[PDB]
Amino acid sequence: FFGAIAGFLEGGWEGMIAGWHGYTSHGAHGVAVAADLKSTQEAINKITKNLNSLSELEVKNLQRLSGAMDELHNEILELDEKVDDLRADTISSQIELAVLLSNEGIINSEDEHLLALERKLKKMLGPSAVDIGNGCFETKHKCNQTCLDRIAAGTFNAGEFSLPTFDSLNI
Amino acid sequence: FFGAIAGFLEGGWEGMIAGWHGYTSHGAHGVAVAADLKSTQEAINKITKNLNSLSELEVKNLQRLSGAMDELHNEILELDEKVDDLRADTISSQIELAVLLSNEGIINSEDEHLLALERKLKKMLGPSAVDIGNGCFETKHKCNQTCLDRIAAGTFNAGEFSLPTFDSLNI
Amino acid sequence: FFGAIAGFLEGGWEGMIAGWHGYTSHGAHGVAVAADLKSTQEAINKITKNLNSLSELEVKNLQRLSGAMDELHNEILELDEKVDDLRADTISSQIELAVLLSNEGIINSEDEHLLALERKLKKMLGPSAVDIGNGCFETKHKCNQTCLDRIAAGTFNAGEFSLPTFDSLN
Amino acid sequence: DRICTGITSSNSPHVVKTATQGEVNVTGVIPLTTTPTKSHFANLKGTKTRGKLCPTCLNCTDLDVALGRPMCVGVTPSAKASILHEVRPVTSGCFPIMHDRTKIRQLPNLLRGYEKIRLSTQNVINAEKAPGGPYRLGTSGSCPNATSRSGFFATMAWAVPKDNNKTATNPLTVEVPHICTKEEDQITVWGFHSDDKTQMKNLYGDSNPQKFTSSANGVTTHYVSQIGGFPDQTEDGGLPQSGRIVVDYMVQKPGKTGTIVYQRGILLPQKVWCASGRSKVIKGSLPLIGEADCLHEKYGGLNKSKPYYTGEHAKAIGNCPIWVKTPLKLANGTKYRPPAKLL
Amino acid sequence: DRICTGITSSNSPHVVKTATQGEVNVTGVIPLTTTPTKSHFANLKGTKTRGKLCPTCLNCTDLDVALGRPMCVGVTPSAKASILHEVRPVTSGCFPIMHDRTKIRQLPNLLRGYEKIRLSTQNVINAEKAPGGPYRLGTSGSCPNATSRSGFFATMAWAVPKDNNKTATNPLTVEVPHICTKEEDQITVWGFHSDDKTQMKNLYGDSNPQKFTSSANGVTTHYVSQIGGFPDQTEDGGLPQSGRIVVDYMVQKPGKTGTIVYQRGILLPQKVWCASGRSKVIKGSLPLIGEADCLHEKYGGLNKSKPYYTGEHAKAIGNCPIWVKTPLKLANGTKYRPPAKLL
Amino acid sequence: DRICTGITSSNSPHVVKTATQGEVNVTGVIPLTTTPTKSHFANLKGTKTRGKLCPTCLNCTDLDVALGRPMCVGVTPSAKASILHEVRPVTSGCFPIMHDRTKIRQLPNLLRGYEKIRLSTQNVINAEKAPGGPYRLGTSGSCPNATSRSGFFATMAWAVPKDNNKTATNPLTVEVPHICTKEEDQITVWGFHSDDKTQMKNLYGDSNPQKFTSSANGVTTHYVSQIGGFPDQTEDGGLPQSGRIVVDYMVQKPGKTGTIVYQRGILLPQKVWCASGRSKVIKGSLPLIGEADCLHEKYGGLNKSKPYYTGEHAKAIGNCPIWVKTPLKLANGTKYRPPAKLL
Ligand SMILES: *[C@@H]1O[C@H](CO)[C@@H](O[C@@H]2O[C@H](CO)[C@@H](O)[C@H](O)[C@H]2NC(C)=O)[C@H](O)[C@H]1NC(C)=O
Ligand SMILES: *[C@@H]1O[C@H](CO)[C@@H](O[C@@H]2O[C@H](CO)[C@@H](O)[C@H](O)[C@H]2NC(C)=O)[C@H](O)[C@H]1NC(C)=O
Ligand SMILES: *[C@@H]1O[C@H](CO)[C@@H](O[C@@H]2O[C@H](CO)[C@@H](O)[C@H](O)[C@H]2NC(C)=O)[C@H](O)[C@H]1NC(C)=O
Ligand SMILES: *[C@@H]1O[C@H](CO)[C@@H](O[C@@H]2O[C@H](CO)[C@@H](O)[C@H](O)[C@H]2NC(C)=O)[C@H](O)[C@H]1NC(C)=O
Ligand SMILES: *[C@@H]1O[C@H](CO)[C@@H](O[C@@H]2O[C@H](CO)[C@@H](O)[C@H](O)[C@H]2NC(C)=O)[C@H](O)[C@H]1NC(C)=O
Ligand SMILES: *[C@@H]1O[C@H](CO)[C@@H](O[C@@H]2O[C@H](CO)[C@@H](O)[C@H](O)[C@H]2NC(C)=O)[C@H](O)[C@H]1NC(C)=O
Ligand SMILES: *[C@@H]1O[C@H](CO)[C@@H](O[C@@H]2O[C@H](CO)[C@@H](O)[C@H](O)[C@H]2NC(C)=O)[C@H](O)[C@H]1NC(C)=O
Ligand SMILES: *[C@@H]1O[C@H](CO)[C@@H](O[C@@H]2O[C@H](CO)[C@@H](O)[C@H](O)[C@H]2NC(C)=O)[C@H](O)[C@H]1NC(C)=O
Ligand SMILES: *[C@@H]1O[C@H](CO)[C@@H](O[C@@H]2O[C@H](CO)[C@@H](O)[C@H](O)[C@H]2NC(C)=O)[C@H](O)[C@H]1NC(C)=O
Ligand SMILES: *[C@@H]1O[C@H](CO)[C@@H](O)[C@H](O)[C@H]1NC(C)=O
Ligand SMILES: *[C@@H]1O[C@H](CO)[C@@H](O)[C@H](O)[C@H]1NC(C)=O
Ligand SMILES: *[C@@H]1O[C@H](CO)[C@@H](O)[C@H](O)[C@H]1NC(C)=O
Ligand SMILES: *[C@@H]1O[C@H](CO)[C@@H](O)[C@H](O)[C@H]1NC(C)=O
Ligand SMILES: *[C@@H]1O[C@H](CO)[C@@H](O)[C@H](O)[C@H]1NC(C)=O
Ligand SMILES: *[C@@H]1O[C@H](CO)[C@@H](O)[C@H](O)[C@H]1NC(C)=O
Ligand SMILES: *[C@@H]1O[C@H](CO)[C@@H](O)[C@H](O)[C@H]1NC(C)=O
Ligand SMILES: *[C@@H]1O[C@H](CO)[C@@H](O)[C@H](O)[C@H]1NC(C)=O
Ligand SMILES: *[C@@H]1O[C@H](CO)[C@@H](O)[C@H](O)[C@H]1NC(C)=O
Ligand SMILES: *[C@@H]1O[C@H](CO)[C@@H](O)[C@H](O)[C@H]1NC(C)=O
Ligand SMILES: *[C@@H]1O[C@H](CO)[C@@H](O)[C@H](O)[C@H]1NC(C)=O
Ligand SMILES: *[C@@H]1O[C@H](CO)[C@@H](O)[C@H](O)[C@H]1NC(C)=O
Repeated sequence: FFGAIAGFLEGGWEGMIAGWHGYTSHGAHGVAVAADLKSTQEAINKITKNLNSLSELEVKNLQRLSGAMDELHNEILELDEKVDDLRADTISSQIELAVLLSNEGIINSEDEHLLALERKLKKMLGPSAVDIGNGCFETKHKCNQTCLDRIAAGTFNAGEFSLPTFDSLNI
Repeated sequence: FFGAIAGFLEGGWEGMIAGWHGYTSHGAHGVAVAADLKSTQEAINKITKNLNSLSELEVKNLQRLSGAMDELHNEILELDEKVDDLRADTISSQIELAVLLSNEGIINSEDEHLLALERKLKKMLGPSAVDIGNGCFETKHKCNQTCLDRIAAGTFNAGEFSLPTFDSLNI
Repeated sequence: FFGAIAGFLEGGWEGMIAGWHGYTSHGAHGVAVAADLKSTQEAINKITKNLNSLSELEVKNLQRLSGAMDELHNEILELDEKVDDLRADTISSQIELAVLLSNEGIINSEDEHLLALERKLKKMLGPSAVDIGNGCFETKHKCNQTCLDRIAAGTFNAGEFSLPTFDSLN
Repeated sequence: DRICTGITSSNSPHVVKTATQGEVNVTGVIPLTTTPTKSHFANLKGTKTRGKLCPTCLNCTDLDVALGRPMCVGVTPSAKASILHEVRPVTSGCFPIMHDRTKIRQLPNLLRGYEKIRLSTQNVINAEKAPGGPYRLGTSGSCPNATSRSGFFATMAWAVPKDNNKTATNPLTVEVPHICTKEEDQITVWGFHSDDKTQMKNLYGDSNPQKFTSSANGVTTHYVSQIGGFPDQTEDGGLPQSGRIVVDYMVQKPGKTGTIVYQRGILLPQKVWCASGRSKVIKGSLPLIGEADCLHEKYGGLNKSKPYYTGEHAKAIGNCPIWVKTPLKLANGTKYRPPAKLL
Repeated sequence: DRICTGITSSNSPHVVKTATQGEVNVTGVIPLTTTPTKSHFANLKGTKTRGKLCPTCLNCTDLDVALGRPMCVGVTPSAKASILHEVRPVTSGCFPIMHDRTKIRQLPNLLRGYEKIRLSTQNVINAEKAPGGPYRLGTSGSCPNATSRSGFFATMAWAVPKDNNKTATNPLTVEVPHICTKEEDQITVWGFHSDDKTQMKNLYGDSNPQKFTSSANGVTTHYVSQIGGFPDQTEDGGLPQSGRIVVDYMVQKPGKTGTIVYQRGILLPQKVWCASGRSKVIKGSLPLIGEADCLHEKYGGLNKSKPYYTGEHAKAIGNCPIWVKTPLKLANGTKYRPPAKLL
Repeated sequence: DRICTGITSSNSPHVVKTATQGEVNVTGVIPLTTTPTKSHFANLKGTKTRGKLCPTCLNCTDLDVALGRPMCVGVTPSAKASILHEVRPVTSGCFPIMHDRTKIRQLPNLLRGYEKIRLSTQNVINAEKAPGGPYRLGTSGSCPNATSRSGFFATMAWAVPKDNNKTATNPLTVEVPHICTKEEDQITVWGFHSDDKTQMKNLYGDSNPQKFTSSANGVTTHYVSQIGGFPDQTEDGGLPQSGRIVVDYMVQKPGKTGTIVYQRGILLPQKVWCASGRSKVIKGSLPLIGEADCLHEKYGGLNKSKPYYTGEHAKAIGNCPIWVKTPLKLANGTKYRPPAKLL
């Protein structure tokens, strides 16, 4: 919903194959596409943790009453049957809710992955680039597939095009 | 909570009538207000889908035991009464939880709608505008009601004020 | 996860004592640390409201059946025992779920607190500062502990360094 | 000039609960609940709905039908949903019964919990040739037909010794076989007649209390009769009688034989009930008026609008709203904001 | 210079579970649970709490009160919550009872499940004029009053044939009417006396075992007596006796008459119990000490601090914490961050 | 040049539900459910699993074992989980029983619900010296040992009057004491023998029906016998017999004495069952093949892969998947995006 309002591109790139989100370069070379492996691995890890959490739910067994005999205690066994059915129904609903929220969470974070990728791109591109606001940056230089690939790996240096760069704090 | 820390305006505009969120323009004309219909429709649709999801829950009926007769099986009918009551209580709680999370989601999504509107505004206003950080942009030109209205419709052009613009990719 | 992708600093500052999140200044003075009390109070309040919401859940008592006597009605009392156990189990699960989502919300909101602190800092630093994108700004001026302290209180003025500032609407 | 993002301010009287902000005021809501009002009961949409067991049998009550009273024997339609309108079903004719001395009143309520109910076409026991000398099958003007002044319940046979010099007897045993299908339960109706000292002597050749015991599916019941000094006749044919009957039922699961041990005055089973499946049963009232999506014990017939409802929870069947403790609302607007002004 | 946003780093020994990050270490938590400690039981805050049925009746036990023992008849206060302290209520006086031959011990436990319990002021049956010749109402020194050396349970009448040449009898039937209000259940106490052969001859004119059957609300019970060779007296008045009684109870719902069929040695019902409403009942230990918010079967009386609790789940009433499987915590700090350094 | 953040586009046939976007198409999912297939039953991993009560006792059925039939008495191992394979347990030898006249068939199903079951080593009653004259302990060629042509059920003693000039008797009472530990329930087996008129005269000195009543833990049961005209022998030793027995059981909780009131033909209790704990019991079939994580009533034995399962819900024990109404999926990819192109 965020990208829709912010004018982020609503389509996707079939070339982005080694991952789920990443970068595109435009201009005159045509179009290059690169998957960012950090963001993709992060998404996969969140989903994996979510899976562990959903797989961790443990519930009590439903078995027969030990004292209630067939024929002799049919009314009790009917109430017992009702209890089993209602437990199964209710826990089913609750599970459907946990999974629904999990999936809502998964689908919602996409645009946030984009926002983070924009911050990573912003720092790497340096202060000579211009921020458009729709997830796109205007550069003074050319960026063919080899440049985008250097962006995805975080090895990109604007110095290689004789442009100013931000340095990184030694931590 | 985001706006409170980020210094976003905590008040609202009574003039904003065709929608829930949008833009204000300040300076010398005084103050103009325009509702953004895209953001409003997006919010309404999210809420409507949420409504559908809450209305989709189906639970088993509670009726009498067919075999347990009044007078004769009062103890069983008492346990049955306890079962009905506990089912109603628990499912009621679970529904209250689903609704609580839904409402939490909506109220929480307000500031995200604002952040997205800032990205849309950033691209439309062009690179001559200055980003303040509190959701406000400083312009070189005047923007009366007719201009703000042009911002709301995404038809705004900085060229009309002889100012640089970001172009749009042919997609 | 946001900071991990965006290259935000993954470490923390032990000096930040009056709060949970805030600001650091780098350069030549070395390193100054200041806690932001607004963001911290906001987080504390969210958690407190969350606590109230979790403490508001009310459930029915489980007591004995009034009509079912021991010995005479053991099968019924067994089914009754089963009912109590399944209720405790199910409500326990539902509560664990509410608390899980609460904690998920808090941990997830940390980076959002950071993003908000970046907008507050951006406006206070004025248009002469340069946004790096990893939550850091490059300034033309020095910022020792007393400056950072002025940033944390929102009393910071770039005018004091003869630098342009953003004004505030009346 | 300066240009900013913003949110509206309007009257915000609606309140909703959140997890991180507590209760917040909002400009609009979508109510998720209603409180229904008490309406008459109705038919279940998509489910044929049972009221009286045999609706074609007029002036007859459900107990009358369940006992097989003369003039009151007809078709009893299948139904997957049923209304329980009599917590204590009464009779309206035939021979005076001392109802509260057994569980007999509950017989029709037991039947309605099955989907399909039919009265057997053949007798489960040959009463004339049953143990204890040959019997004539007693009859009474209290139970008049449409083509006869006298008769008796179709489900039982008033076994009275045929010969002169009739005497007291030891407890005798009949096996009651299961004559329904393998998919059907059999409900066997039986009982005993008693009277005053003189009439007892006349009819059975003994004026002492007689004893009766039934055994089926692990349940044993034991009864000893009363001679004279009966409580007043009620719920009967209106004709004065000196005696009374006591009536009971045995449930026999498929392939399960039951036994009755009896002395003088036995009302032997004849036509038995064959019943299968389950009907969803709730309390309600009669007549059924119109259609509705949902039947609720405290509100009657109702259609579903909102997904949830507030009010009194009770048993309810069909396409129903889900009960909740509180009138929940889903936010459809923004949180309250004070109007912003220039100077 | 460079200025950045950051988050603190502090000791983070606390762990919480998340959905997308698994377990994470945090600087602080708000515990949501405690494990309670075993304390004595107490009164329920905001709810009058029943212990003994008749607290004004000293040296008397709950069964004694329920049977209407002499000296042990007093006020039985209403209460919406009750503690069950005797799973097998014993007697402490009056005539020797063979308790385990019926369900009688559970009578006081049945009474406490009602809110209001009162003993009727009038007798439900006139024993002197009851069927089977006129009776004298038997008495015993085992059941002494404060103004008499002899007596008997107020709820029953030891009906013994008055006349000379008393003989054996056929089984006789009494109807037991419902004499409580339309809002009340009636609990009718009845039974039978037996003795050795000679005394049986003396008292009743028959030395053979006598038979008894009760019928109420669809439940039939049958008993046959014992002549001599009784088990030793216990839980009684301390006086040696040659005979024993067997005592039982019938529950009659409002407007439901019950019947008893009896021979010689009958203990006919007199004062009956009138009982209405429901009390929340849990297992407990006496004396009640102080007040508490919540009563718990495994922990006793307790007040509520945290919203949840861990430990042993059991039945519990009042303003109680909700049981959870694990000590849940609400994160109240930040996720762990390693300390950042310059070089 | 222009550089932008973006998201992939791939085939997206998988669908998941969301709260704010409805159903959305995605590039990948992790299925959370499976539908199991019907397999044979098995042993519960980590829990010893009971099938037949006494597995060492060959050619014997569970009812045979429960009654203590000769040649079929051996060790009955403890087990915390059990399979119910006979809803109507049959016998395969010894003396002809009229099974459907009591609840006796369910006896072995009751035993398997306990964790530990053992047959007592001492007799609970001395039958030879029991009330009603001295008895010889009857025997029959229908119930052969391996070292004898004749015998009888170990749980009962066929008490038949020893002396000449044997006569009819009044109803006599025996107390059946609790001889198990304070931690054990006692299951007492008893019954009665009947025959045709002449043999009844021969054996007991009375040709009239005999009466029997048991009372334990508040439950009374009453039976009256049948003389001749028995239904055909079935599930017995194969030897023609003129008489039949009826067999029943009493459950006595620890410290609870039970009583039996009997006349002629009594089968007095001898060895009783001592049983403690609980076993988790579900319906299933035999033989148990292999090990499995989970036992499920409709699918048999199964191992757990996915956390949830779809299909038919039924009772299930062990490390089991949780039933859900619908085949849930966890999104493991991105939302569908149409391919973006240049011109
Ligand atoms: C916040 O919500 C409350 C409750 O809806 C609004 O206050 C109510 O207004 C009525 C008007 O007669 C008064 O009884 C009280 O002022 C409130 N009612 C109760 C029961 O407290 C309040 O106006 C809302 N705040 C706004 C709109 O700013
Ligand atoms: C529930 O809905 C039904 C269906 O709309 C209502 O009955 C219909 O409306 C009128 C009677 O008011 C008739 O002309 C229609 O023919 C009825 N339809 C059917 C199928 O019977 C009914 O009144 C509603 N009940 C409520 C609102 O309580
Ligand atoms: C939620 O609120 C919106 C407006 O706040 C409602 O939509 C408006 O009212 C009708 C219904 O569609 C339309 O004619 C208007 O044009 C809508 N205004 C808009 C879209 O800005 C909407 O119906 C509400 N949702 C409900 C009641 O479920
Ligand atoms: C993270 O959490 C764990 C558990 O609270 C902490 O490890 C425990 O504390 C010390 C190790 O520092 C040991 O004495 C305990 O046995 C540990 N317990 C477990 C279960 O591992 C740890 O200190 C916490 N903090 C960090 C930074 O890891
Ligand atoms: C539960 O709380 C009550 C109320 O505080 C405690 O009882 C009170 O405190 C002291 C007991 O030492 C007395 O002076 C008060 O008069 C008591 N008030 C009453 C009884 O109403 C009680 O001890 C607490 N129980 C616990 C903690 O188990
Ligand atoms: C949640 O944690 C914070 C810790 O930061 C608690 O707030 C502390 O308590 C004092 C109150 O005297 C506050 O002024 C400070 O912000 C905190 N103290 C320190 C030393 O940082 C807060 O109370 C906690 N919430 C609870 C326990 O419910
Ligand atoms: C969205 O998901 C649905 C459900 O899988 C897809 O609909 C199927 O499309 C295929 C081919 O287009 C048909 O053969 C099926 O009959 C459709 N319905 C089903 C499977 O229920 C749809 O293609 C997806 N949309 C995409 C991939 O863009
Ligand atoms: C469930 O899992 C067990 C354990 O793997 C399976 O049995 C094992 O695998 C083969 C099958 O006979 C044997 O060689 C192993 O010795 C078995 N191990 C044990 C401990 O029994 C079993 O087949 C599985 N059942 C299913 C999948 O239905
Ligand atoms: C979720 O999906 C991802 C990819 O969409 C799965 O990861 C795969 O496993 C390989 C391991 O060699 C990784 O390198 C790639 O990311 C993926 N490649 C292939 C060919 O699948 C991940 O396993 C999925 N999670 C599950 C199935 O739980
Ligand atoms: C991109 O351009 C540079 C500069 O000419 C060149 O060295 C490199 O090989 C190019 N990459 C591709 C993929 O064409
Ligand atoms: C805004 O100013 C321009 C100046 O030319 C004018 O054309 C336009 O009509 C103005 N709009 C309003 C609402 O005054
Ligand atoms: C920071 O620098 C200013 C400018 O000289 C000075 O007045 C102030 O005392 C300094 N503060 C610290 C903590 O050094
Ligand atoms: C039912 O009774 C009424 C009056 O009692 C009568 O008009 C009607 O014909 C009767 N219907 C019968 C007997 O079927
Ligand atoms: C009337 O009752 C007699 C039994 O006395 C029966 O044979 C006859 O078929 C009945 N007639 C009708 C129409 O029910
Ligand atoms: C006739 O009556 C006598 C005395 O009541 C009885 O003993 C005899 O068996 C009877 N004969 C019959 C019923 O054939
Ligand atoms: C009755 O109570 C008094 C005072 O508690 C006591 O002294 C006396 O022994 C009691 N009588 C009994 C227990 O018989
Ligand atoms: C004592 O007992 C006699 C009868 O045994 C009774 O009439 C009298 O009212 C009793 N006194 C009491 C209970 O104070
Ligand atoms: C007196 O006793 C015997 C029988 O018990 C006998 O002489 C006579 O029938 C009896 N008279 C009566 C009970 O009036
Ligand atoms: C089981 O019974 C059959 C019957 O013929 C017999 O052949 C087999 O040996 C028996 N098994 C034993 C006694 O172990
Ligand atoms: C085998 O024979 C008889 C059967 O009546 C009995 O003693 C027991 O079952 C066995 N004999 C023993 C163990 O001495
Ligand atoms: C022999 O006579 C009768 C007839 O069976 C019998 O009841 C009685 O006990 C015997 N007499 C003696 C003295 O044992």
